[PDB]
Amino acid sequence: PSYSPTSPSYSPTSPSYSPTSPSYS
Amino acid sequence: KGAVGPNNFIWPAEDALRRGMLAMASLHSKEL
Amino acid sequence: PLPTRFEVELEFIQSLANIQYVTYLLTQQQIWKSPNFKNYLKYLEYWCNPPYSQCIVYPNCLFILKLLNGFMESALEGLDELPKIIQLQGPQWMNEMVERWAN
Amino acid sequence: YYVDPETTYTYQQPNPLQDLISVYGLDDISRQVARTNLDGTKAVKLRKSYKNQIADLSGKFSTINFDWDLCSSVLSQFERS
Amino acid sequence: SLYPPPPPYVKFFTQSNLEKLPKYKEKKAASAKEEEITCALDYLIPPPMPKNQQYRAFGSIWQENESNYQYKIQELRKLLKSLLLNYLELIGVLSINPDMYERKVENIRTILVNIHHLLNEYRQSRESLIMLLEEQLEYKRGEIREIEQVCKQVHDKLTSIQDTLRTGS
Amino acid sequence: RSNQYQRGKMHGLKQLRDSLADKIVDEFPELKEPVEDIIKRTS
Repeated sequence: PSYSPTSPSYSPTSPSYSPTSPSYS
Repeated sequence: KGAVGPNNFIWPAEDALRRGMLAMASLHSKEL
Repeated sequence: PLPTRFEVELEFIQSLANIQYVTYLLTQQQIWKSPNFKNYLKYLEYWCNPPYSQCIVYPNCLFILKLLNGFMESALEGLDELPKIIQLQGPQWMNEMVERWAN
Repeated sequence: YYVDPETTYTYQQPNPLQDLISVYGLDDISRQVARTNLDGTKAVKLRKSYKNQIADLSGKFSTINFDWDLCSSVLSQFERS
Repeated sequence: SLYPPPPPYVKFFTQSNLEKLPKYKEKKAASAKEEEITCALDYLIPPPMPKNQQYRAFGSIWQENESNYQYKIQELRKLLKSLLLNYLELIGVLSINPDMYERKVENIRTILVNIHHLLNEYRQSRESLIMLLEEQLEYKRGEIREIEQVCKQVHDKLTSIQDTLRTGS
Repeated sequence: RSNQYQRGKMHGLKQLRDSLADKIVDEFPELKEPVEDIIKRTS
């Protein structure tokens, strides 16, 4: 079968690096 | 929640800072 | 007319309360690397006394800058944890602000 | 506060409570094309359009600068050909 | 961008400027015996409070023992009675001649608006101070009274024990 | 149908304001005098 599933390695603490710039109208 | 009421927020409004004169002051920082 | 330095410094202090603003400011390397910004942050500390404190609009930044003060001896590292930690510690920090003011 | 004895409002004319049909003697046409007669029976059969107003005239309506003399002469020449 | 740039003067003040600030302000005070920016060190000098004691922002202006109200009460009561009377007259207008009903509607609102004005002078911070005052006062009295009650009951128990042991002697 | 609706709503409004005037006179006698004038202002 499946020997072992993968442990949840989520990193919500990661801040992300989305560039924000086109806000001014 | 869906009705954006002006001049009453828990935190400072981004639109308030955009409409604040500090924006043009930074734009006119050369004139300073 | 051109606003005075009072208005711009007060608006900067009140905008420091935003978590998005703090995350953006700490995202850039040269903002924290340059000692000028932290020197200005320590200069801003003198607004915690009256009558200057009467002119503030959001008292939360009063601790945030102080929290930012702690950031100079805690490290950048911890930037990722900033939103989670502020969301988690909002209750007790609001309680201590109330104790400092409302009592 | 707003009680002004000098401010008087008159009755709206004509009064909707009264029989507005008979105010100006306007009952003749209403009786002529009334839905039912005085006894409640149907007076005439009712329909939609103007077709039955031309049935008396002869015909089968199943589905419903200028020189006149010169044109008449042209038509006469065309018909005679 | 979304985030406005930092203020410009922030970048002028290094650690050397901070450490040389005392001698700079001493020299400035000696010389002195809108502020023109003749030196880069001028901003660290605390800004002076405006003489008008006013601050403008976003189009809006900003600037002792707690550290005939009956006239207002009767005015409010007569205003409420007149408001009810005007509501009755306005609904009668709607009943008979509603076409001009609005002619009274805003009028009634003015009275309501006046009611709001009548609230403005009555504004309540002192009343909140009073209510908090009595709640913590009564709480501390309750705590105090239970303290002497419990210590007195302990003392009574001790005296009863002393009598009991004296009887057993 | 519109005329019948108009007449019925007129009768309803008339009874509404009659009852309201009667009760305002009852529990508030001091305002009784203007209320009748209100009728004079309406009727």
